[PDB]
Amino acid sequence: NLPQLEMLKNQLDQEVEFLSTSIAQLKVVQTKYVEAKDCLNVLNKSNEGKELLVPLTSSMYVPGKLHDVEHVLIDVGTGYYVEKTAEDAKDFFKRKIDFLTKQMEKIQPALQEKHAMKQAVMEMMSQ
Amino acid sequence: EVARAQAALAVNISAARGLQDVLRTNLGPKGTMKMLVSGAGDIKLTKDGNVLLHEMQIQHPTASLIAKVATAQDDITGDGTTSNVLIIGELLKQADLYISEGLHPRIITEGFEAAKEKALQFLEEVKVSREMDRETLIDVARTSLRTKVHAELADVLTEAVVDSILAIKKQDEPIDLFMIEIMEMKHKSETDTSLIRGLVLDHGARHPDMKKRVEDAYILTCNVSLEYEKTEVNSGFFYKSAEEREKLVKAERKFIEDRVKKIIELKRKVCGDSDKGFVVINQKGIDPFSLDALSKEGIVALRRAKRRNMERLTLACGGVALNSFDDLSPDCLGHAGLVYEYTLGEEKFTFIEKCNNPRSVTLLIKGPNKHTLTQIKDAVRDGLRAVKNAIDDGCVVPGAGAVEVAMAEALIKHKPSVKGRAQLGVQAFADALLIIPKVLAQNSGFDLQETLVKIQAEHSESGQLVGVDLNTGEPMVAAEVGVWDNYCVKKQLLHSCTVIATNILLVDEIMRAG
Amino acid sequence: RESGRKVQSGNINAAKTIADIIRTCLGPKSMMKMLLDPMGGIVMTNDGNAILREIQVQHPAAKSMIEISRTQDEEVGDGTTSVIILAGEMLSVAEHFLEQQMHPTVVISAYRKALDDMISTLKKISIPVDISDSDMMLNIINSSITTKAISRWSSLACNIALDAVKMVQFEENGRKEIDIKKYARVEKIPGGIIEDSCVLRGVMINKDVTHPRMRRYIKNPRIVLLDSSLEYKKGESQTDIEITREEDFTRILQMEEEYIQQLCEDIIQLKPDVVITEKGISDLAQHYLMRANITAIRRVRKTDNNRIARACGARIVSRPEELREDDVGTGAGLLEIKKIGDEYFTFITDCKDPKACTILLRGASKEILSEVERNLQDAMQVCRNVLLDPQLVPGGGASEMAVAHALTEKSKAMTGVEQWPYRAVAQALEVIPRTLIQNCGASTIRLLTSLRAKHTQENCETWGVNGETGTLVDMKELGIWEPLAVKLQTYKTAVETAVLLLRIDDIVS
Repeated sequence: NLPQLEMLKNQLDQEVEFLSTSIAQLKVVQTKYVEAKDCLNVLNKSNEGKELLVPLTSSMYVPGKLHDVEHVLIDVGTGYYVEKTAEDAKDFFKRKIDFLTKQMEKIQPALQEKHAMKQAVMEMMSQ
Repeated sequence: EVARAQAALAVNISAARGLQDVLRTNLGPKGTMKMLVSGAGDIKLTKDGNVLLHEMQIQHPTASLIAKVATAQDDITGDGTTSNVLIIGELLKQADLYISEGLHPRIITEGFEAAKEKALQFLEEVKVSREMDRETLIDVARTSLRTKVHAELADVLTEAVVDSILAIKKQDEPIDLFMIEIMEMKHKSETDTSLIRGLVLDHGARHPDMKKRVEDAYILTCNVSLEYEKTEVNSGFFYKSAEEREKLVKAERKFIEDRVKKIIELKRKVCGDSDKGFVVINQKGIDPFSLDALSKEGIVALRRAKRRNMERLTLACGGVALNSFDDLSPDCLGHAGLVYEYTLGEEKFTFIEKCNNPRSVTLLIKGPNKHTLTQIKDAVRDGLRAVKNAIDDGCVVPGAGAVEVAMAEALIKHKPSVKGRAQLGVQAFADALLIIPKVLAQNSGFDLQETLVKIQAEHSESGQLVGVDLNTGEPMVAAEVGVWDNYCVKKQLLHSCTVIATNILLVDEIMRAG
Repeated sequence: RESGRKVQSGNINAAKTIADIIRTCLGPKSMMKMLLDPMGGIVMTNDGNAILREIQVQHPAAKSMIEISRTQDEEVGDGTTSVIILAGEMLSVAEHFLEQQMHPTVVISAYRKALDDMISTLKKISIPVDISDSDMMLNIINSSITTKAISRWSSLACNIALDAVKMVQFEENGRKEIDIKKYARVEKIPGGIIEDSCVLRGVMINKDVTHPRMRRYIKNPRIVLLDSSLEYKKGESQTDIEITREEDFTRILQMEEEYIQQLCEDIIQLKPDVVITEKGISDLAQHYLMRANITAIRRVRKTDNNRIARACGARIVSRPEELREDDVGTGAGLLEIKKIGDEYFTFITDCKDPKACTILLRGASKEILSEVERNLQDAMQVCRNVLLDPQLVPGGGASEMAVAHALTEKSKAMTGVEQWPYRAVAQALEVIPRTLIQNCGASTIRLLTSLRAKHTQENCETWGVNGETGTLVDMKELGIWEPLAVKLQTYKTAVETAVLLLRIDDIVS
């Protein structure tokens, strides 16, 4: 009796935490596709042959001479890589964002809905 | 299934007699009781015209339809439904006789009305304006109760009747929806009929010996919770919040010992002693330990009251209603010069009595607690409305057919139209009137013919209103006798008799369908 | 699947009993049939339309009789009994004979000439009215109410019928045909009295507008009827994406503001206070108007707005641009939230067109009012029937016995086999007189033959038997009157009605 109303309150607290986390993270994961999208505009711009300083390993950064700006990767499938044109790569970045976008989107409709129902249980709590 | 015109009217008129006839003593002291074990399938006892109708599940439309309009008089008078059915079918008997010989169903229905008037005019003409005294009402009381029960039974009844209405005549209210408070009690005999100018309190307090005789009644009718409740209750109740339950345990008896002190102080404010009686009546449960505190203060603190009783408490005493006893002035609570807390059987039925400015007067009856005990309660209660009409009308005339002939006389003694046409209606109309005394006299005695020629010639010789000895069959001056028709009662059922008898004469088919 | 003569029988057969029992119920003097439900439910009525119902109906032409009955119940509702009498009269007499004389046909035709002779005689037998003199109309309504025997409140409602229905009458095809009823607006009201009611201008808005923020009274603000399309446009002229997020709330709701205003400023261009918003209602629409301090009445019917289209006599406006008084709220006009009883009533009065009132009804309460309204409803329609028809006839057998002579005079002159319908037509007039002779409860054969003579010299112009006076009488002195059409309307129906079932030899499923 008494614990049941105590139970579902902080229960619905965490779904807020979870979804806010998930949209936050699905706000995060989208951001790196345009990163993959934009870094290609730079490499087209300067030229193939510019020094690229890319990370090597932990704290290690490795240099290299830019080549093949038209040859640019889309990571898709389970374990698979499609290098794509300078045009094509920027597209599926945009795509997989938009795949993530409504994925990210409906989270807050799920996010915001879980708090007021905790409140609804918190409302009954102080009741 | 269908029956046309003539065949339609038969089922109508044929259905009346036997139905109608059962009532041939429903009226006056000669009236014979009738028992339903069959109405819902339950053992009962009744005499009234309209009531017996509704009581029995009554399958025939004839039986069905008047009970609707018979509801009107029983609504109005309460009796003469014990009567009206008798003239109605006898009237139905009359009109067919023409159509039997042949005549147009219209003109007979048509010829009832100036008849319905010239006779109603005779009502104006015959109506005996009487100045109502308790005695006049006593014999008004017994004429309706004779219709109901023994004149013997009418006796102990008559007292409370004319006495209850006696304090409402003070109120100058011509009708009684108060002083209609009635009580029934555990007894071997329904004989006991008791009169409390105040009320009677069904519920006893769970604590006896609080103030068992409350002399001065200071009544706060209280919805109050002096049982909030004593233990864990949260809003007053259990719930799913421990957090709230954890806070809500203590203030309970605090809110209660509040209302305890709110009565404690009140009592000693109302009283300062246990000498002057005192009363608290909760609409809900009370803590007995509250009571225990209070029962020892000189209060009778009462609980789980019925909101209805609260009113007559709030009113007949001039009582009052609060959610917090606080303190109130001693006089701030309504009063009954005595309260008598009374156990017959195992339950104390507290008489808050001579409730100050009673608008309500309580009529106790002690009885075997059977439909016997019912057959008494209904009996007085329509007489109440009957005698209430004598408050209404200053004109009360005697019953026992003293009216009928003299009324049936004129319109017959002369064609009121001097039309055969109307007299067709009228002779049909004005005839049915005689059914009541002529059967009652013969119900009790000799053939109608004698008393008829008696009562007629008598009225013809007298003009004094002479009426049957309802257990003999001989006419007696019915005014002096006391069998008495409110000019309310008789006039209405007159109308009631005819107003239905027309369009039902006018049913020239009935199809079973819908 | 049903056939010919048996149909023709079942025609005469059913239509006989169809035409019948309610004639006992006919007349101010009447005989109410009882109706029993198979459960035992009992009914007492003079109403055939009611009587048509509880009775178990099988014969599909009886259903078709219920049709022209309901069809007439749509038209008047009175005489639906009386219309099916004569078709029952018609179908009974000529049909079997003249079909055993082999034809619906000559029967079909001659009712064309049954019709016109009376139609002629109608204009002869009915006399014009003053719709100008409502008292000249009132006696009719005084007459209209009392066959079902309701007077008490109607005696006033009689007048109140006259008043509005002449005003609720404004209608023109250019031949100026006035059916207009929906203009007349009625009000259920608690309190007052049946003897206190009125007709208030425009169309009073009672039913679904109690709305307390209409303000209360509009002195001369306009009322605004919106076939706009006031719905906020989330974009410039359009509705942008929804609001799932903070960014859609700021930009979109802002552009939602403009379209409301720019139309509500077009609404302001006609300067209202009250705007009853029907199409394009928006939670921002009233709020803007409520921010405009323009009471915007929403959650409302366009039926109200059609009542309001007849309350200001206006139309409703789809135009977003440049909203006008003559567009909506035609005329100066009023709007007032009135409490009759305590019920809030919008009264939009002063239609731009005159003949503007709508019936306020007060009883001592809704019910005893409904007593007025129901009977006023009959009272008010007889008006627009007298307003329909400014001729009216001495009734009863006068109405009945008149044409048969000319009809027989025709049959005698026409001397065809069409004469036989005009014979079959002749006395069918006299059945309600038989009912009238029922109504008085007298000897019909006499009163017929007696009234037959009353048309031999008097020509029964005003002379029927009136069962309620009981006697062969002038119906003008006696004052039995109905606007001519109603007579014909009852008369026109049965002809076609009979002629209808006169066509059927075949029921088929």
